[PDB]
Amino acid sequence: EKDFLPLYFGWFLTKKSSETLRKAGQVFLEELGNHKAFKKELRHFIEKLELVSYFGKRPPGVLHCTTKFCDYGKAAGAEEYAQQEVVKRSYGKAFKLSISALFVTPKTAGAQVVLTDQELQLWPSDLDKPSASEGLPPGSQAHVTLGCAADVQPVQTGLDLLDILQQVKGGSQGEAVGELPRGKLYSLGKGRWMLSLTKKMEVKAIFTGYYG
Ligand SMILES: Nc1ncnc2c1ncn2[C@@H]1O[C@H](CO)[C@@H](O)[C@H]1OP(=O)(O)O
Ligand SMILES: [Cl-]
Repeated sequence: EKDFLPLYFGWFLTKKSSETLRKAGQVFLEELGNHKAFKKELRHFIEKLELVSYFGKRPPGVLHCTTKFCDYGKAAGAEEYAQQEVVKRSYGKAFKLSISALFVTPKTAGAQVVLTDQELQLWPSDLDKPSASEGLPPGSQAHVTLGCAADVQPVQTGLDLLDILQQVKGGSQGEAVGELPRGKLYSLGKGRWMLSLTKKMEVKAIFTGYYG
């Protein structure tokens, strides 16, 4: 009989790295909601809005950077991803993930992950809406979800990041609207915001499979 697959594969941050990022994420949301530029534009996003409340679904376990959602084999391309030599070799192995930005949209809040070439070997080739189908390099939408609005799915986060990076690719980033302690704040319109970190945040994570 066939072995079924994980619910998903990905890099699971260590306890310390997950907590560090979770805290940084929450501080960004607090700082962003307090920011004059954010308060000004509040009409294109949805007394002040507490974004920690707004993103009212948060990952309950450790934070992670998903590679391939498999749904135990039920997802397209799951078996082909899982049988890869590099996935088997990397299973249980520790990696460093670099985070270059934090972002918010009306649907999601996340961290942008900039994968190394080694790590891109674990990035699936068969994603719906791959980076390449928008002229972005593969794995450009790698992320760690920090929170979701109530009616949103965690998947949305990668789509939101791709849309943000499409825009930044058009150079439509705009002058920074603010200088937060850990970087420059950009208003991308339509309720989309990016904090571009002065120093990339490195987190430690283990590549493996989650079954729930
Ligand atoms: N097509 C899909 N359907 C469900 N979850 C997906 C998915 N693609 C990626 N994921 C990720 O798999 C995990 C379980 O649902 C979530 O963390 C989720 O989003 P995330 O990577 O943005 O957090
Ligand atoms: Cl891709």
